[PDB]
Amino acid sequence: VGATLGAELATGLVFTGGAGADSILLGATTKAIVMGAGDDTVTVSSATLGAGGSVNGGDGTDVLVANVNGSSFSADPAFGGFETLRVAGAAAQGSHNANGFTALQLGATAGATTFTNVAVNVGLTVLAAPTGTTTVTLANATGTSDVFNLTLSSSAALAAGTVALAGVETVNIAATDTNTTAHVDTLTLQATSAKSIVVTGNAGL
Amino acid sequence: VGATLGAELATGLVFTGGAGADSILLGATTKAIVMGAGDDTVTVSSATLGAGGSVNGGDGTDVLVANVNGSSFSADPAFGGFETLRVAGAAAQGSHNANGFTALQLGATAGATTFTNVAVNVGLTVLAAPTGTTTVTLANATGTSDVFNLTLSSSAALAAGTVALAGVETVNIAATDTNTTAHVDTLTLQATSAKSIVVTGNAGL
Ligand SMILES: [Ca+2]
Ligand SMILES: [Ca+2]
Ligand SMILES: [Ca+2]
Ligand SMILES: [Ca+2]
Ligand SMILES: [Ca+2]
Ligand SMILES: [Ca+2]
Ligand SMILES: [Ca+2]
Ligand SMILES: [Ca+2]
Ligand SMILES: [Ca+2]
Ligand SMILES: [Ca+2]
Ligand SMILES: [Ca+2]
Ligand SMILES: [Ca+2]
Ligand SMILES: [Ca+2]
Ligand SMILES: [Ca+2]
Repeated sequence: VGATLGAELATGLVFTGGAGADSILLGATTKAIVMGAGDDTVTVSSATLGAGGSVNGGDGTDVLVANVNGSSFSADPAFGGFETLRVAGAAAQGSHNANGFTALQLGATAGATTFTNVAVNVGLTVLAAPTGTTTVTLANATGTSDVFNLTLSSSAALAAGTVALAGVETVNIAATDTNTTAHVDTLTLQATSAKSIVVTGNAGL
Repeated sequence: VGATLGAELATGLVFTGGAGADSILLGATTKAIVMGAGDDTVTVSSATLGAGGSVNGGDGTDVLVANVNGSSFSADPAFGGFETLRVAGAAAQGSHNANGFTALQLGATAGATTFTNVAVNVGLTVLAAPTGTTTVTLANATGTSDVFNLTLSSSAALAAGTVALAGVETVNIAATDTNTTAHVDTLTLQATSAKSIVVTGNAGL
């Protein structure tokens, strides 16, 4: 099933995952971290690693969590095998390069956070109340049939805050409740060229 | 065989290559440039494109020439299908992200130029005298069996200048003459952990 360690590993410390959702916190690591198969999750406290100093998500859909002031994980060959970029943590903030990720997530944050170079058919899922305006800017917004999939996904009432979607024509919102007891989510949308808004889900908005 | 256009295209202007080595100069392009098959070459005058605003090298081994103050082409999804990164031009200079390229080239430059995040088995070929110290820093220099392949390749005597290869243990230099008439190349190497230097080729060093 996997193992999760809530404490940030030593910069000197090697970690090896297996099948199943393993989950750790890394700092400026000096060692070659492997995550194995299954849907894994590494949270980084610093954007670039050290010495050398790598982390491979391995097979499966793996989440990389940026607890940092900006990221560009696609550029760094130190990170590989990740599919989802989540911006969440007490230091999580600022401009984040979405390039090369197939999904996006957002949690509690230190301040306003921006996703750049977001490819087509890439959706954002918000999982907890962030701080400050969340801007999404697509790889190419210029067309007139631009579709974005926003998801809100929580057990309790979620105050998603402001998300800005400049140049998107159809905005799809899923409001998702993870438990059996009903709630109502809240969102400021700023989508000045949206012609359609479609809401799906099983919670209020 | 291909076509080559030495003038920089209009930012509004669409270009389509075929098979064979086509070759152009781009600025902050607004359009979707395709290069087709064969070994193509785009020179860019500005690091990020515009509007949107893309250039795909297509099939084959294609060169991207950075006539700019720094690059990170791997990060930008606007560029794709390139295999070789060359730093050459009257504005070419500064820090350049080698990530995702399988070969490197260097020509005449505006000033000191640095290749970062250079993967293993990636070699540099210098084609003309650059300006200022050329630093190569590898993706991972930390091991004790590090091999780098430097090539010097010119018709006439080539003053390669200073190249710095911190953390490389075996430095291989090819000194290559492209014509039948003999010459002697010059190089300052700064390789403070090299145990071996091997020189091959058909010109003097
Ligand atoms: Ca695993
Ligand atoms: Ca995995
Ligand atoms: Ca994977
Ligand atoms: Ca990556
Ligand atoms: Ca609920
Ligand atoms: Ca649009
Ligand atoms: Ca819009
Ligand atoms: Ca071509
Ligand atoms: Ca090509
Ligand atoms: Ca590329
Ligand atoms: Ca190609
Ligand atoms: Ca000669
Ligand atoms: Ca070394
Ligand atoms: Ca050395």
